[PDB]
Amino acid sequence: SDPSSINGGIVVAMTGKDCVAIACDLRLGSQSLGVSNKFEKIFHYGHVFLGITGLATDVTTLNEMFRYKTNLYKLKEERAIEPETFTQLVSSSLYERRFGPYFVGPVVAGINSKSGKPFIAGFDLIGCIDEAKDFIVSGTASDQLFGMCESLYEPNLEPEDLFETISQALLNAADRDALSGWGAVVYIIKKDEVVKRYLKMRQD
Amino acid sequence: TSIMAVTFKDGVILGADSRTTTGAYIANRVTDKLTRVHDKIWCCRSGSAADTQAIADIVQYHLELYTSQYGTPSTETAASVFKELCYENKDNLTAGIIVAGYDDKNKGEVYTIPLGGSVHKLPYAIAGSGSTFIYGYCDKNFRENMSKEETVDFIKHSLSQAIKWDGSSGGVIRMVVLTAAGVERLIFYPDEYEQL
Amino acid sequence: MDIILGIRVQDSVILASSKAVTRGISVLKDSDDKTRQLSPHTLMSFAGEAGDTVQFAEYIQANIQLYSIREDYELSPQAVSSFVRQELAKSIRSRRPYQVNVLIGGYDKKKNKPELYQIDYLGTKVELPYGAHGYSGFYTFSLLDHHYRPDMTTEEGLDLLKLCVQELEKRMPMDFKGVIVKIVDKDGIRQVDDFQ
Amino acid sequence: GSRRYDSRTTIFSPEGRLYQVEYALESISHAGTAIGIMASDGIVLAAERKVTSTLLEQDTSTEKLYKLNDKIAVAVAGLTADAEILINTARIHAQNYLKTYNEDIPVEILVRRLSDIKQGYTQHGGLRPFGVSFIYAGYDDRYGYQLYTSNPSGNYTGWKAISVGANTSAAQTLLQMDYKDDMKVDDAIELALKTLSKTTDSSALTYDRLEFATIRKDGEVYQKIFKPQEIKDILVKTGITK
Amino acid sequence: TTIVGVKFNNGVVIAADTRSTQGPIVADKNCAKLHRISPKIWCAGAGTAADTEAVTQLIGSNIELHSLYTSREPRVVSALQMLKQHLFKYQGHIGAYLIVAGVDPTGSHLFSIHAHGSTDVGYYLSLGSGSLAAMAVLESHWKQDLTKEEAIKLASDAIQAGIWNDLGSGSNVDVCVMEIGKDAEYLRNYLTPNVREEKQKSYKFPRGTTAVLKESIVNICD
Amino acid sequence: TDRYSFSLTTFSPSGKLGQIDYALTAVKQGVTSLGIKATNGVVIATEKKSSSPLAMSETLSKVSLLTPDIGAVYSGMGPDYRVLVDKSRKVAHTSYKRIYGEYPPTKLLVSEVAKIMQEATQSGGVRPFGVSLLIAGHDEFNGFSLYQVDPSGSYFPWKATAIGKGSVAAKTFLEKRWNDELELEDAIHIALLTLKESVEGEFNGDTIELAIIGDENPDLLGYTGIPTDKGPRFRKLTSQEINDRLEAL
Amino acid sequence: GTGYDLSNSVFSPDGRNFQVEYAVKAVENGTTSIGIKCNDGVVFAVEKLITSKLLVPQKNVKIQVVDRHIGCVYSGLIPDGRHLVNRGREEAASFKKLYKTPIPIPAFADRLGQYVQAHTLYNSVRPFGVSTIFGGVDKNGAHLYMLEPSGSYWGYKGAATGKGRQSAKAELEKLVDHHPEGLSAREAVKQAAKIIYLAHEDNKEKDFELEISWCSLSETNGLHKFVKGDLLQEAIDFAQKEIN
Amino acid sequence: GYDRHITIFSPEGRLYQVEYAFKATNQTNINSLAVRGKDCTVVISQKKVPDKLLDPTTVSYIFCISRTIGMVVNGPIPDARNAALRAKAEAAEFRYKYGYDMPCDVLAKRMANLSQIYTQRAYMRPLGVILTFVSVDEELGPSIYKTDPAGYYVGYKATATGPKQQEITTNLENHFKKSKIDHINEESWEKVVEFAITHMIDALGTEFSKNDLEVGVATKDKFFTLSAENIEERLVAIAEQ
Amino acid sequence: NNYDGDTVTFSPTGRLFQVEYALEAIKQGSVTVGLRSNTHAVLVALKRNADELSSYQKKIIKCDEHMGLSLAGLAPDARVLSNYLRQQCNYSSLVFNRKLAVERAGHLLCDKAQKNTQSYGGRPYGVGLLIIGYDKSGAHLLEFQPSGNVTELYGTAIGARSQGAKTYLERTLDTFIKIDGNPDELIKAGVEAISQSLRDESLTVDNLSIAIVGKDTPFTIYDGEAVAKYI
Ligand SMILES: [Mg+2]
Ligand SMILES: [Mg+2]
Ligand SMILES: [Mg+2]
Ligand SMILES: [Mg+2]
Repeated sequence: SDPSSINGGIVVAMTGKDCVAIACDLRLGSQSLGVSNKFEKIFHYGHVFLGITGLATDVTTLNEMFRYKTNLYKLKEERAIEPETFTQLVSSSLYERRFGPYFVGPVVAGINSKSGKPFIAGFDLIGCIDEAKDFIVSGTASDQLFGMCESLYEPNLEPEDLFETISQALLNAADRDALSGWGAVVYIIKKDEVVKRYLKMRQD
Repeated sequence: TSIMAVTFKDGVILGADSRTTTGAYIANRVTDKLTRVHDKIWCCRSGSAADTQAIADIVQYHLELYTSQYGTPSTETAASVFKELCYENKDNLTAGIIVAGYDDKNKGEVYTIPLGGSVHKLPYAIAGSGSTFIYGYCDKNFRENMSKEETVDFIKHSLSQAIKWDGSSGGVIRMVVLTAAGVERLIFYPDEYEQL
Repeated sequence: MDIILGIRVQDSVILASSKAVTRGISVLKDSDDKTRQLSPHTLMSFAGEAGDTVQFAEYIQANIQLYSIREDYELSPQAVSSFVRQELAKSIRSRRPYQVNVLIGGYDKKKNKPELYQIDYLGTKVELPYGAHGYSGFYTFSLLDHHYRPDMTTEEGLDLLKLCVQELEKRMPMDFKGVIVKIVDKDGIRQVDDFQ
Repeated sequence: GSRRYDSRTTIFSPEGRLYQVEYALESISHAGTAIGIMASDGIVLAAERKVTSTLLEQDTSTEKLYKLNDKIAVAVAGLTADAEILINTARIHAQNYLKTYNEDIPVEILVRRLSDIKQGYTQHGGLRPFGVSFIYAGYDDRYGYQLYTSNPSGNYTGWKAISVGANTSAAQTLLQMDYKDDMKVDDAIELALKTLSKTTDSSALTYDRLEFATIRKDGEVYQKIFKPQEIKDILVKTGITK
Repeated sequence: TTIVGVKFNNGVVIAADTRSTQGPIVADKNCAKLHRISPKIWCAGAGTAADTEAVTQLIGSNIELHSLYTSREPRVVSALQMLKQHLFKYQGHIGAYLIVAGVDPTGSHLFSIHAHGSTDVGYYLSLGSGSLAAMAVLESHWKQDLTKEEAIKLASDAIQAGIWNDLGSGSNVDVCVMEIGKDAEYLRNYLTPNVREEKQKSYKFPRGTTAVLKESIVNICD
Repeated sequence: TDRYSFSLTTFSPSGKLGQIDYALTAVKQGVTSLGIKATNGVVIATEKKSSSPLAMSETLSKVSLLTPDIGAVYSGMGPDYRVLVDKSRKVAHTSYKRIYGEYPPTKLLVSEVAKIMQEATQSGGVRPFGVSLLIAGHDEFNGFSLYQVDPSGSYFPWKATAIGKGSVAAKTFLEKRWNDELELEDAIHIALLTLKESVEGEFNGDTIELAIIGDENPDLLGYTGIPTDKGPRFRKLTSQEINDRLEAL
Repeated sequence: GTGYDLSNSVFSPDGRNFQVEYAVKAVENGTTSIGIKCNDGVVFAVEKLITSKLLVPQKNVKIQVVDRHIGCVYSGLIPDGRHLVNRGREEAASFKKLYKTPIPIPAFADRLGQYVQAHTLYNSVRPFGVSTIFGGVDKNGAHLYMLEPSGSYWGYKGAATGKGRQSAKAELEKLVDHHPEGLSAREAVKQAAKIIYLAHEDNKEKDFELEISWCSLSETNGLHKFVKGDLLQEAIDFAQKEIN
Repeated sequence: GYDRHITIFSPEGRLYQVEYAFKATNQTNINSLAVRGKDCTVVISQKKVPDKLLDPTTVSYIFCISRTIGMVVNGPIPDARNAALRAKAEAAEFRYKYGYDMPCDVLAKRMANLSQIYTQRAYMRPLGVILTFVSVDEELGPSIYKTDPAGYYVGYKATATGPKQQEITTNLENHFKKSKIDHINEESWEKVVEFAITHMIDALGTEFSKNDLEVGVATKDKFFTLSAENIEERLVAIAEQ
Repeated sequence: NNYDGDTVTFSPTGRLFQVEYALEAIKQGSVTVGLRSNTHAVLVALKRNADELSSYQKKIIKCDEHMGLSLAGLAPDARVLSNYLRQQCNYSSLVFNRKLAVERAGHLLCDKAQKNTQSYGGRPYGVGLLIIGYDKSGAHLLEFQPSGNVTELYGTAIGARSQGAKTYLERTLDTFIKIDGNPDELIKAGVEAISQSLRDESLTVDNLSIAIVGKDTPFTIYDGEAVAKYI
């Protein structure tokens, strides 16, 4: 009984040409038993998106805690938090519980509102920043997502092609994992527009 | 690890090897296991490197404060500080210390603090893994009030035999001589003590 | 084990809880009511370790009633479920976690909508059209997936719950001594007196 | 020992008043006047700056109107630092309520929390109270639009139109004269501007000497803190300036 | 991880690979493992990367505060002592193994610190998984004198031995040179010998390959 | 034992806070220190009044770096300013850098120091700080900024302002000579002209301390390799630069 | 202004702490106690007022011992002296526990001085109403110290405090002038008996019992012991003969 | 009334307790000066033993804080020893935590911050003492840094402290205006000791014996205090002029 | 005048006025005398009543089988000090199997009382004690004052009009110091001593309290008819 393997779920973020993409599966289960087909794992604060995969209760607590922190940050600084600052905040918040960790693998994705640079990043249970400009995968099907993203990704993709790439990656990674699937959501994030798309998957 | 400290007519001499291993791998082959806690009070460390380093740092701090307030500390005072640090924390420490000091009152003195935090004042002390192999030789060759040359030769032969038989001990042989003149540093390389 | 089922049927939420309390090889009770009315329009059924269940349920009940008295306003079922989830997510990382799983059924008068939330002892909250805690789910979930309709009436929900309870009595290796069924709708919370 | 120097801030007077509370009220009575008006479709806050100079950067300045969350704002009268301390505590309490219930905190709950903090400061601890009066303008889906006021004593009251700070008597007289229940947000803006222009101690009311804010209704509620250019525009529209 | 440090005639250089792995899977193919404690005091990390990053950032913040308080350039021995005591306080439960080099008013310094608080001094040091290969190269090619270019070549060759002969190290080579008097030179990707070969085909899908059930525009506005 | 668990600053029957006004009075008797905001940087200047000429003036720096982009000057009690700059440097890390990986903006550091001072004016058994601070900073999203922090805990953004003895006259001078189109060199020149009136003794680079928050200095980073890290914007003008700008008045 | 003497640790406009001076006034009203540093050690002596013959003679000991080598006598508020002696015993015990060796006399002196000075730092604590003459023999020889209610302590060739302190000091000065070579242990005991007998003349209304202790390297092997039995009677006879 | 009893602001913005502590600094009526050489630093203080019953070796207002830092105090000996113990503890803790000897200015800043704390806190009184730390810092050379009960601290080319401090200060100012340097162009520390003693004799107008002075010399990695015989030899060498 | 607000303030003459007010609180208490020989120690107590319907309170408290005390002044402070003394005797007997000496008991009560005459807020104790005991050193009588001064005496008396009893004990010293082996004669001597302090009162069976400790006599209290034979 591994906490990061009880509920399951997958999140994958990718970068394109002046855009990003972040996708997750919609399954929440208890070992073999599947419970919720509508458990989304991506939450946005201002314009920075965060996908949390792992123990579902820790996912929800981190979502609420980061909403708390980003709201207070906007109230104090009078500006929305940027993806890099939010990544550092997630790292610090995760490491603050070094010996009582959250069993989650957060992934940050966004576009810096001042520089327009696409920025994605990933963490472990204790907040090790993985700053990769190509793709960031997390969840129970982390190896399948790694293989699909390493085989499919090419730099500087338009949103219409980045969507297809990330969707195929997540779909073919979820079909080879028992604890992942049951639906999928993909956010294609540009500087002035963010499109949410529900995918069609096999429900097994 | 193979460490020792021998008193003699003019003072004291500490000796050690320079091999620090993590298992079967020699992590460091130029380790200085002779640590100065006061001008003429040094220590040979064996066991946990982190534990011995922290204990030596705290003892040096306490002895510096002692020197600042009440003047120069005795070798027995440093031995007592080591004993207190090692005994009150015996459950979380693996440190064998050999405190060697020189003062004009008692010439050279050697105390040993093994596991558990007991203090023992001896004419000469040996510790570490390699020490297990030289008990007989040292007991049959040690003499009271030796000269500096004979003490250096005795320590060199003992530590060379220890390095030869103990796999955990090796490298160069380091020595610190504490006498009325002051502190002298000596090094003996493998090509020399291996042919002994 | 304990049987805790719930189903949301367009106009109301129906909660069914086993009547059996067994400690060892003895069925101590066959008429237990495993629910606590948190608010006039919000009920919560519970199952888990002995003592933890009733203690947690009555604690949540006292807190919800205190809020209702202080604000003279009934909390929405969503806020009640969030409060329960926060308490359970604080419990797991405490010294002795509450080993309680809850099904919260409530009719939101503001939105005029029935809502059913499932939370486990870890703090995993999910809004479901139908939910079940424990091995009961392994038999009820698929049955509902085949027979549930979002546009169902309270009577259709009662028939569906009768079918679920029959399947459980058939295939479960335990005699839960029947179920107590309660309906939560715009007119509040009532108990079905006549059930199979 | 130390009792010779203890001022005893939390003691009663023979009449039945708290010395420090009355003295903090007297202190606030010399602060810049702030006015809140609750119309049928919005709430309006307006305040006058005491710290006024030609070299004072008014763009990045915030000394009278502050945000508590996305639906509640506060007009301050008195010590700005104590006000910001209490505003930080209020923001933290609002976010705690949000994390606990996943709903925005109602206005009266936050007002009562802040007022209970200010009250506890006047009963125990032996510390001076916060010399700050607050006008809370908020919205929630239970009571709609809400205007509250709190003083250092810890008491809070609900209002339709209210004023705090200096010249509260004349401001309240003007409000009671020119307030109507069915008025709209623009009429409330005009009335607040007129009351500030008639109760000010300076010659004329210029944009750089006042702060303005509106909480109004896309089906969602928007909370707008007016920028200096928008304040100048509303002043030249209302007729106070040209 | 493979990290090395070599002292030359007028300073010290540190070098590291750029591969961070979660088990047998390569997580980051270009992880910068050279961290900055002070502008002229750098450190390479190994072990729990989160622990290394956190302890390095903490000690760097404390070093900056200490330098602002004392109005003096930070000393390598200060960061050494602080890291040593902080790691010893946790009895090795902070899995950070660092090679800390730098220059200060006292001169050039190079030390190694282990997770339990043990420290070691030397003219050439190596840590990480591929440490044994790098140390072999060092023992085979290190001499006293050593110019700046000689020390850079030695450190790069050691990191390459770790990149080729160890499975936990790979990809590129980060270097940081620190001479007495000059500024710290941070050569990111000083060598890139593992450039990925071009694929035989492009796997871009025709638009419309993925079936979409529901689409909407989410509001990132105020 | 601290039996002073009660406030030493209480409201007088007239509404005044006695200790606040007395700290402000102590500030008014301090040496004149001014600050001027330009369009490409801010300047903060003060007079280095030395008690004995045997004392080394360089070891008495009235301008102190808080963050690599934020500096501060004061008027009032030196030791209070020193402990305040130490607390500010510490809070810049413990409350922002260690949480967001970046240094705080100017307004936030000013608010933190103001909170410290407000606690000092309300906590038990403590007197307020006898200093007024001028904090000059630059952040990426708010540009350049100049703030004044008073012992009461209140802070105000200023285009230009002075505090101290001749503060009134200096502020009048600035109001007459300040414009929203000023450059950093023009601001330094106006600051020198303003400090020339508040001082009567020697007026050279060794008697006045002036610093600027302007462009980034890659030459003061201490390391080269990271293109994103440009350099610190705070820079204290050397005595030679001050003398070269004074000789051209 | 006024009222600077109402709270402790309040600087008066002339730079004084009047509470310390009032503690000194309380000290001056106490009995006479002296200390004499001889060649191989130190001797302490004190006068005990026999207000009534109901007091059990040779009991009610005033001279206290710290560790096994420190002797302490005090003039002023006897309970404050006992409190200070208990604190000093704690300090000596801690010093022996940490550094093995018995605490040196200067170290003990500085410990007591820091304690008293800290007691003159806060208005929530009253200054000590005792002046303490202490000392003993350590590895560096004999040491004698006097510590005031102000926390100020110094090393003395001879020290005296109490009502007749002035007379005692004069006699002590004679001892410094007439004997530059130094006194022996028993010689210092006899001269201390003489000095106490002469100092009692300032309190002739009551009778007094002389109490003497000594810490000498040659006579007591560096240990603090009460001069009792034959030597005490010898010193008493010498004092009564040297007096008229 | 009560505003002159605790460390709170008077209506004039003044702290009367701090000024009264400054007054208390002169309670001992002893002057001491400090000067810097090519590679050393000398402090000289007046040694007044009024009582014949006193041990002259124990009458000292100079303290060896560390092996490199010395401190001469003007003020009562209780507060003097308090500050000395605190400075020794701070130096030891610094050497332990940061791995190098505590610099002179850093110790001065620490003691001045503690003085500022005593000045802002009303529960404790300021220490009525003036502390002059002297050392040969590895990065600054000969260094003299003085701190006062107000919490202020500053370095000096040379300094003086005591009742007759202004006369010695004026003498040193005149000598340094004439010599046009900020130190004593002498190689040996003995000559700097002689210079300091000579200039104090000239400023105060009084001769000194070997039992009337206390001399503290700070050289590279060693601070010491001269014995009566070394002071006597320096006085003989000054008499040879 | 302006220096009796607390124990933390010395007077210009060097006095502690709160300690003196506690001593005066003792002087307004009923008289109690104590005496001892070489084999026994007796405490006689004149118990005081409020009126004829009231009781005469209690002045004798046992601290251990070998040690006891009589009080004069505030009864609760005497209860606190007696509880501390019982706890110290119990600690000695348990940890060391050693009956606590009387001199050390006086030292510990001296320290306990001094701890209040220097800290603000904590008033001095308003009671005076007469402690009798028999230990390895023989019989012991101690007088404890709240100033902290504890004095070992052959006989003494504390309370109102105690000077008459003190002078009587002074005159009868050579007589009562030799009453060894006969406790009844020592008790009658104490009764005469306490009678010397009766101006308009007379000893009855309800106002007289006796306490005896000795060689083969543990600390025992006699009240009522038990004291009649001594009246
Ligand atoms: Mg699957
Ligand atoms: Mg399936
Ligand atoms: Mg070997
Ligand atoms: Mg490899």
